[PDB]
Amino acid sequence: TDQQVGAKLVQEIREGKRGPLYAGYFRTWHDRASTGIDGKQQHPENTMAEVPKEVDILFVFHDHTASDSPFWSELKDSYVHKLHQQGTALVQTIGVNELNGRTGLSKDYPDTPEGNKALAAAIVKAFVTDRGVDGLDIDIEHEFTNKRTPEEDARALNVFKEIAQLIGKNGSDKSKLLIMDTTLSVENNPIFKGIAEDLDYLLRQYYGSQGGEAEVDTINSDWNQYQNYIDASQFMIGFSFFEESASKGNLWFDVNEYDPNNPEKGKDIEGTRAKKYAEWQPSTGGLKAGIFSYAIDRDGVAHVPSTYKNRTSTNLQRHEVDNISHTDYTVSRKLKTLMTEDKRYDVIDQKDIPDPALREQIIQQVGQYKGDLERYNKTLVLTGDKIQNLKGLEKLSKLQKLELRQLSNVKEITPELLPESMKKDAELVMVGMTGLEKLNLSGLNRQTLDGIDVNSITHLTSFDISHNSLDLSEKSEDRKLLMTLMEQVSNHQKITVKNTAFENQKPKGYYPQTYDTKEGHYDVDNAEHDILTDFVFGTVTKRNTFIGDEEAFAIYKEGAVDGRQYVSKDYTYEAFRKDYKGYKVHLTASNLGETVTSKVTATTDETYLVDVSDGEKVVHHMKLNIGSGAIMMENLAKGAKVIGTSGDFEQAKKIFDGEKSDRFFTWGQTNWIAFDLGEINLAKEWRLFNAETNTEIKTDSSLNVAKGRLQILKDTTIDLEKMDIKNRKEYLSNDENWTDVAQMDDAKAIFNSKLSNVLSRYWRFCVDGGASSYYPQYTELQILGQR
Ligand SMILES: [Ca+2]
Repeated sequence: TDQQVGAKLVQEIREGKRGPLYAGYFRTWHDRASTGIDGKQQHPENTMAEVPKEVDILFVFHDHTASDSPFWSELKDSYVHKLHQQGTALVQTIGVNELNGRTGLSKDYPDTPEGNKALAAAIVKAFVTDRGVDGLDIDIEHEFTNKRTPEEDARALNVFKEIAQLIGKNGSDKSKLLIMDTTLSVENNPIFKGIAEDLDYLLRQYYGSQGGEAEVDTINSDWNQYQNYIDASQFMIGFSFFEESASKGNLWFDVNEYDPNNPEKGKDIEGTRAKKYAEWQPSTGGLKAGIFSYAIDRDGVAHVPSTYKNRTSTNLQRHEVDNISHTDYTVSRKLKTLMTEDKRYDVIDQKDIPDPALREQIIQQVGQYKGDLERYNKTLVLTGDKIQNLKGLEKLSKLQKLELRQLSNVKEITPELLPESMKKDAELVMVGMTGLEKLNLSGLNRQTLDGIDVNSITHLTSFDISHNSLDLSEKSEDRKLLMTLMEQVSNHQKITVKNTAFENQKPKGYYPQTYDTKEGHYDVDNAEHDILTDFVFGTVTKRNTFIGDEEAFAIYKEGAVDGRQYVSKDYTYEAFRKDYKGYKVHLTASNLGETVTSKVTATTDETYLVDVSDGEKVVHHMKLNIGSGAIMMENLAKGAKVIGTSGDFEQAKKIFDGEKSDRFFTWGQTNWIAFDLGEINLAKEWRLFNAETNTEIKTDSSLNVAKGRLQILKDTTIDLEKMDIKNRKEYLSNDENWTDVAQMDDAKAIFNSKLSNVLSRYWRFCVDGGASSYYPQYTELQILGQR
């Protein structure tokens, strides 16, 4: 039957037995069996039956064909049969709107777990099972007018995962393909991220130029992201043939332009983007799966000339290439043989990897093709007693982790059996290397000997870990492992500088993860001190060996093992040390005033809270005393209850929260807020954050308060819970009931001044005028003191 031929075909594609693929989108209304809603045939010139063997997968791209057209029968009972005989699979294409509630069967089903599971079944039955084809393809493009809701995308993904339980690799019916095609980068494609593991292929349309001098920038940029979700052998890129009467916005120039001097110019692939795409390969991961064309029915038609690039549906500029004509699929076949002749898809053979057991495990993990070797960039795990030689492993030059497990019969590890990425900090794990006799890692800039099981290298006769970046100082763990290596050599041979090389190390420097001083101190010497130089300084090696200054580095360079000095002679402190380029120091004085400076001048008793930042995070926090210090003040006002104001009562309370993300002003040049601190405590200073302090809206200094008065309630005995709202407000507005404690007369961003040990529970702040004509604003008010 052609259900068992279909299954056999799909299983040979999914397991990668056809090399590079070529696929095509056939527009149903350009098949001669297609009829419109009228019942009239649309175009007799072409047919899917004629699609050659070189096309590996044919995508049914449906539009204009009516549902009662003879085409659907011709597809199911004739076309699929003929194409299966030459090894070609049929895949049905549907848009994502059939999945998210906007079109077709998705309007008839609720957005619930059982509803979406019934929708999935109805889709697989209507678009795969009943059409006779071998798989489904979901089209997810950008929606220019009327974007998709997060609820529609969350639905499309849930339906997609239920389809993937029915068909595809992770489905009940493994005989069908499950494909996605898209125009969306990973960042903009939540459905892809959720459905990737269940995909056979991702077909990413790249019609027209994609930026840069090679016209392929967006392809490389996107593969850099896509590679974290799918394998290269699942990635296909697409070009478009020239659609008839295509307008501006749909003119890609992916094939050659019309030539009046050469009618066959359209089927010449030299110079075309189609050819560039056939040749393009990923930088990482592996080799791609192949390429596909849109509108394969237009294969070989020359593209409309560049001078037509501006035609619209309103501004017709019809050309001879707008005609419909029969195609012999010449461009398709040339591009397919161009890809199968690509000598990068030759299988890895004994010439590349001589050891058969090594070659089996590389092929299992890296892929089949010679071109997969220089691209693979993940992990390789080599095990067992059958591997004798590691020749050929230097071809995996982008490997990120090499893991050697129980390689009992491997006698040699040398830098020329190792990938190039071992020189740029790739991980290397070795366990149970009981047969290893030569261990040469020279010149690979290795920062650690971590992961090398030195205890099990029991047959070692020589090693060379010279010219690396190792810390071999007394307390370093790498010196302990160096020692074991030297003892394993001693069992078999007299130690020599040649057979235990470890000199010329150049260990790189790092920032310490912490700093010792939680509490610093200066005397009151009337001098400037640098907080960075005194407390937050120095560098560490990878094994956390501290070096404080240039002299400590000089002592480090003279470290030796058995009188053999291991650090390179011309390695300089400037090269090892960390400059502290981005570093800033955030100080909070005892009156809660904030400044950003590394320098302090020790003139009086004071306490700072210090927060050091590197430009991103806080790296250190300490307290610093000058002299006897000073007790850290509290903001008495924080959370003060507002008891009355000339402005809006709910705007007023936002000058007593934590933030500067708000503003209080009135319809005028003057206002007052009166507030209650709860209890009565002792107040030594006040601080006002003016208008230009504002964090939610950039405010210029013309809106600043210029004159103002902070005040306490004259009567200490007064109880104002007794008088009622109308009297209370009039009482709190009468200025003869308050005494000036502080007077502002300058429009500074932050205004601070001292009080004379004010003990009061009721307060009022009056704005008496602004910096300009505009209504003066301010964001936060602070009364500073104890308890
Ligand atoms: Ca505030």
